[PDB]
Amino acid sequence: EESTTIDLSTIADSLKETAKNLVSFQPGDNVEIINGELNHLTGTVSSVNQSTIVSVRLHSDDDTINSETVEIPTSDLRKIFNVGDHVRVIHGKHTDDTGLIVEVNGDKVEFISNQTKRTVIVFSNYLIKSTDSTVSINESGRFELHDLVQVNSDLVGIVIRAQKDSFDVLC
Amino acid sequence: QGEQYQEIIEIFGDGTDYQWTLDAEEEMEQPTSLADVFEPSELKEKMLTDEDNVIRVTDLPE
Amino acid sequence: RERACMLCGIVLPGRVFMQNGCPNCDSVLNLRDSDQATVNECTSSSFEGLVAVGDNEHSWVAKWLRVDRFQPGLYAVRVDGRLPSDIVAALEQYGVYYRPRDGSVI
Amino acid sequence: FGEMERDCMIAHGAAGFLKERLMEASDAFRVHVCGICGLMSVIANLKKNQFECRSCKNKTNIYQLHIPYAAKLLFQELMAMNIAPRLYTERSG
Amino acid sequence: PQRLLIPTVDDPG
Amino acid sequence: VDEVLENGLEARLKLVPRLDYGFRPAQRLFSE
Amino acid sequence: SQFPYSSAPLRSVKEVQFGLLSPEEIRAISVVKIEYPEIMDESRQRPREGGLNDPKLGSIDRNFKCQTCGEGMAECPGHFGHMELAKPVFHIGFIPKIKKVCECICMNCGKLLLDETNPTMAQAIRIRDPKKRFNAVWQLCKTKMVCEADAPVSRGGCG
Amino acid sequence: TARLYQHSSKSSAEYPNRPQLAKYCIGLAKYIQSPLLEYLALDESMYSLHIHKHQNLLPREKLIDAVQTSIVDIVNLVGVDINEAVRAPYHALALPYVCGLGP
Amino acid sequence: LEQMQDELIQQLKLQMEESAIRDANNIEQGKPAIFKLKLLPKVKDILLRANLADSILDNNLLASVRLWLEPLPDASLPAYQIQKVLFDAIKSLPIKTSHLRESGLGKVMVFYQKSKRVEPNLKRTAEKLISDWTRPIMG
Amino acid sequence: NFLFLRSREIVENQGVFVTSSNRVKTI
Ligand SMILES: [Zn+2]
Ligand SMILES: [Zn+2]
Ligand SMILES: [Zn+2]
Ligand SMILES: [Zn+2]
Repeated sequence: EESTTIDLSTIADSLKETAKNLVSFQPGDNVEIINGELNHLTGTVSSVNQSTIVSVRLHSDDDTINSETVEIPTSDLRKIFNVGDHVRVIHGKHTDDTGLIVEVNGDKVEFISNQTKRTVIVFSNYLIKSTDSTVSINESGRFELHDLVQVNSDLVGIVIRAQKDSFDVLC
Repeated sequence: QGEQYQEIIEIFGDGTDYQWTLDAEEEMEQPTSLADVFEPSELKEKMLTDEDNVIRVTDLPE
Repeated sequence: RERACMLCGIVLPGRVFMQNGCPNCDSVLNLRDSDQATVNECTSSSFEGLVAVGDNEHSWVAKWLRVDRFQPGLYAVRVDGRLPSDIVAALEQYGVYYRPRDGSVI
Repeated sequence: FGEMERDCMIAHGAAGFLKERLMEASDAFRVHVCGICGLMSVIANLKKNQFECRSCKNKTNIYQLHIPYAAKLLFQELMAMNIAPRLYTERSG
Repeated sequence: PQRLLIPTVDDPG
Repeated sequence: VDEVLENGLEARLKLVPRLDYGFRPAQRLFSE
Repeated sequence: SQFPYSSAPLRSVKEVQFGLLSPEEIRAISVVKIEYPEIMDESRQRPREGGLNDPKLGSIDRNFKCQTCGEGMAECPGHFGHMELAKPVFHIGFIPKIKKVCECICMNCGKLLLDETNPTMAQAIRIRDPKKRFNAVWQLCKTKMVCEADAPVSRGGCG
Repeated sequence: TARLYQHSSKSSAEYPNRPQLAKYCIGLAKYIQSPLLEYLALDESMYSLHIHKHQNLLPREKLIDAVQTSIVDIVNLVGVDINEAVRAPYHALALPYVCGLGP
Repeated sequence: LEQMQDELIQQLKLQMEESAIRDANNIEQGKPAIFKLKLLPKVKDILLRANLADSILDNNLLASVRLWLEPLPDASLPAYQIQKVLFDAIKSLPIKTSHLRESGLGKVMVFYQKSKRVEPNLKRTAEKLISDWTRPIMG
Repeated sequence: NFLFLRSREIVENQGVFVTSSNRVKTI
């Protein structure tokens, strides 16, 4: 059709649907409110009931407000990602990558990875605050841990650490 | 019957008291930039960034 | 093989519509005096909710489905497909307003 | 080794023999327990040498126990019925 | 109409 | 979906061919 | 010395604390959500993910390894999943206890029908044993068949 | 190049119903038919080959630049048939290394 | 007895109106609505009290209930807690045609039924309440 | 002639260090 996705309406709708369905919440998560009378307020998730009602304790300069729990629908909550927090990718090409947040450019979040140890830019909808990686490398590659792998014609080594799409080899 | 129809209209309204609110809700419900459609790390691999157009339009060896 | 007439909501075999027409909608669709074209456009074989009515006059169900002025028989709650614009305009020429039974209009 | 034989070994006072019969000559199993929640929910990768209780979100307060496999099965069946048997390695008072 | 056709007490069960 | 048949049971579609030209071959644009 | 080495210290069990599992705890200790009734993917091995035989729940096969802990069949203890119910249901073992608690409190404002002002209630409070305490409180508040809007001064009762 | 070709996902997609040894034989035959294009098909994997004994003492960018300049020299020595590269994606691997062009 | 309850309910009505005005002004001044949430526990406790239903219907507290349920002009819906508490109170009280005529809650109920940002459970409860209120009119 | 050995105290490479067999004595 001589064009690069000239049509992007249905694609945008698919993006909206995937973004809405992919969000999952946990207790203690810092969230922000988009609509309603409580718009532009920060709070911490206290408890989760079913998948549409989330009790959130709001944070504000007034002490009497900070001791109240409010149940808020999940459709009006956006996750808050602070710089320097361990986060694990939910879904995408960089799935199961963990690291520390470096730059928060609103919708897009940049973080230094733990496995590849390089900066990766992934949308904020694909991040969950997981303080530890605990990544299992089973059912991947062609190499178990501590395998004696032939690197090339005259090079050999032993796999020291294993990753989703890379390996560490000791010659 | 007409009188109870008028009574129903009085009790429940014709909707015009909040039809404009409904129209505003439908307007805000309705809404392209490739930077927001796919990840930058996927845009870069597909050569879809602005820098790739700059490289492709500039009259110099790449 | 059975089809559900879009206008009146009755359900009859497609060959019955072709040979004898719709017994109720014949006054405005002329289905008895028409080709398979009007049978196909005004009756749909895909439907749901088979309804049998015995007494049209006193049945609240018949009033709710707007079929209390029609012949008793097989009726469908929902019919896939709508009447075309030209047939709607022809009905408006006759002074009869068409309310779709597809469920999408309410 | 039925219950009456167990009572006879109790009457003899031979605790070590009873423990060896019921563990080493039978279903001896090793599990890991969180030091906070006391549940058998630790995900241990021994060759990777990484332990983690995801619920309590801790990686350091984790112990290993030697228990019968039937005891592990009993605790898991109790957990399936929403009961929480928590195993702690210290007393409180 | 459609709203007026709601069921009453005297309608058949 | 290039075309929707009026019957509704079938529809003509635009697809990527899978042929070996003389267990299925990988999809690829038809090479004349 | 029949078990592979582990850096976790070896201790014995000194206390067993019983209790109920909270929905938050059930979701937190779970490793996968179960939502697909079909056991097998396509009747061609490799069981469906999100099903009742998900490979993250554990491995019971010689040649396969658990996808959660990475251990073999001999070492993997198994892992739990969860299943969100569309509507809450009674636990069959606690229904009489639920009934007795319902008798003990008020169905509208979640408060006990009697307060410590009654000396018998205070004596029922004093006993340390939870079973006997519940028994005494239940024996008292079962008779009381009306929430008190004011003190028998409002105790918060809805009346 | 055959041992890396047999594991490549491109080969697996090309011949889904064939085993690894068949892909090894296809890689050997392709190497006999055109060594240059077989080296080009490795993409990032051609920097891991045994090029020089002391190639590990160089920085990665230096080795990549040396390999790329060698490929540019050899490809411009050989030449690229533009119509075949437009039609056959296998032969289009040498087009980015043409003098004045790039990826 | 009943007069004291009427006076207390009228005082609650004035407090609710004052809180609604304060929250609307704060929203117009760029501040979240907090006064309604603060007043919500006392209103909930009063509404859950069954014997005060006659006094509530006498003092027409449903007008202020409608005022709280009325969306603000910025097209922002009230907090879900307020809507849930008011819907539960409406279910718990026997609202008649005369009280609806006095309060005019039917307009807001129709708005909630037609709106899409409202939760579907609240939509179904609004449909049920509208059907129950239309029931005595036709028989 | 190289032996790949696993050790507890060398945490630098998870215990894996390479030595020739001529350098070691068996216990
Ligand atoms: Zn008809
Ligand atoms: Zn724990
Ligand atoms: Zn496991
Ligand atoms: Zn009460």
